[PDB]
Amino acid sequence: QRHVQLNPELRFERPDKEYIPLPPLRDMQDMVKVLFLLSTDKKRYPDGRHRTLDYFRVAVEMFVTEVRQEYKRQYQQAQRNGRAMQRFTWKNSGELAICFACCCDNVKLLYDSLQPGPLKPLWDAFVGQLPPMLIVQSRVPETMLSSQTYHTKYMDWVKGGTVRFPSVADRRVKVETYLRSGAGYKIE
Amino acid sequence: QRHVQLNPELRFERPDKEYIPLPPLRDMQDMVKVLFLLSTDKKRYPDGRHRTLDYFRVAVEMFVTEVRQEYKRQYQQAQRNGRAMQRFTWKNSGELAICFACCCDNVKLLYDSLQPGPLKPLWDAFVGQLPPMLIVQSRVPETMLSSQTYHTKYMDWVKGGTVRFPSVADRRVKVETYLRSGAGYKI
Ligand SMILES: [Cl-]
Repeated sequence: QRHVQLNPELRFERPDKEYIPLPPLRDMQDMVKVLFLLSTDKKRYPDGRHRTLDYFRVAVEMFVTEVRQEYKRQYQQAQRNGRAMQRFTWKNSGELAICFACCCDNVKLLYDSLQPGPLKPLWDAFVGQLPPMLIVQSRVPETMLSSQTYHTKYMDWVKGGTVRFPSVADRRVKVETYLRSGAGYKIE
Repeated sequence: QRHVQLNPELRFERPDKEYIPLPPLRDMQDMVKVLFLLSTDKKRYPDGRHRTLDYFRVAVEMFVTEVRQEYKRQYQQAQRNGRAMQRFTWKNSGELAICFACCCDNVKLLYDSLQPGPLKPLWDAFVGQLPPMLIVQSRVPETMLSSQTYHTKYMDWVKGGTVRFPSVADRRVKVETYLRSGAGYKI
């Protein structure tokens, strides 16, 4: 469904070393939908089959939860003060940023786990599919939070790799904890 | 197995002039695996049957060995210097490049040795299978070493054969020497 099936023992049907087979790849429309299909087609790609995919799905779920909560908070704050919310404010050091970094970390791992082939999208094209998927799942209007803003935040993540922001390992524990227990923690 | 059977005497069961039969091909999914099947199915295509196929297998083995070793070295070098390795560095003049050129030389020879007919893949499709096979066998992440880089290096090889680097003949001897070497005597 929308939510990832919990996996307390972190057990997967296929080994971590195995490549994930690609969805149908014949044409350009197939190519742009690869990430969306990996993410959402639980008939072809059930929860619990591939560790890399489940981790990515969890990161997405956590991000979507946070962006929706933050959007609602900002919208209500604007309303209480008699003003129209003009744009979503994306802070670079909080829970949203952390969740987005999880998405980026795991979309990279997912990309590397996908079966190579002549029609496998290039990395830039593949990671370019991430904002549209987050937009649709979040239901946050693009007039409030644009693909261009996502691009900026992606660039920030690229730069941070090459404050007391969680490391890659910290972020993986965050994802694993959620997958095991359904438990998320935002520092307050 | 994973490794090519050593062949100190360079003896092959079939003559070099003989065409290699294609694997059974029902569909387009079969078609995109043709190179991988030729390369890895040693039940249908045992080592020591076709010189052309064995030479290609050796080229692949040498390349895969080198790319994995070079990746590991670069990854460790990055770690020691407190940085996340961002991209694989592909040197154009060393063992890696030489082995890649061997792969290209021999994938061409292999293609030309495949039994002609309507089922034989087109060249563009066939050579297109080479980078994915090298990626899968190496297990080097594509975020580090992309298909696009392979494409660029392939083009470099095409351009070089339309300096300072082993010739086609030298690269063939390289392959032959590897295939012969490690059986316990030098021949
Ligand atoms: Cl390049």
